[PDB]
Amino acid sequence: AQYEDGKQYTTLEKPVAGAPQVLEFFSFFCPHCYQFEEVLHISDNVKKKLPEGVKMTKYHVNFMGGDLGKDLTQAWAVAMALGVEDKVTVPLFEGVQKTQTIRSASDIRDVFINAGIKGEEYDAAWNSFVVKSLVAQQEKAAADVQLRGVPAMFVNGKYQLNPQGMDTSNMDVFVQQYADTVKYLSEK
Repeated sequence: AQYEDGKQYTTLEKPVAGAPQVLEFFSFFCPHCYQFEEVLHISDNVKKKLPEGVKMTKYHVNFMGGDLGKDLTQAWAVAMALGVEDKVTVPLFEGVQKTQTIRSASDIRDVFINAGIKGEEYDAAWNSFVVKSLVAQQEKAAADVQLRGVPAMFVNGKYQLNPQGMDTSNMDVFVQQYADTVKYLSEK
């Protein structure tokens, strides 16, 4: 068959009830995540082929970069609470992986200041209980699927994308197959 369990996707033996419909995990320390977002633009091309009625969720993970890793997961919660994901994602990736100017929670904050978010607003978000629960959501979701690596994408708590089983000669063609797989899986 064209789409096969064990080749373009794997089925979770231990399904997760009530999961987001499309769920993406990444880390700003994650080199392949840097590719997915900055070069391949995976999240975007997936969104563009998702049907009627399907929202996309993206969460940060703790298990890379130690202390900064956790800080970055709290910062991503802030980004989610303020709705500024599209404004900080690129400078956060580049500050961590390209220029290496992000070395502390303070440097993370700087990226949000430069992106135009008020410090007063960032600090209140950072310290608020709504962010803490948003931090907890991110962790619970990663835990539910026993997540040990990123990037990763899950569809309806059922299926995990398996990009290893896709041609990578042309980037554009990998991206669309990936996107097409997500759409297929979604219509399942």
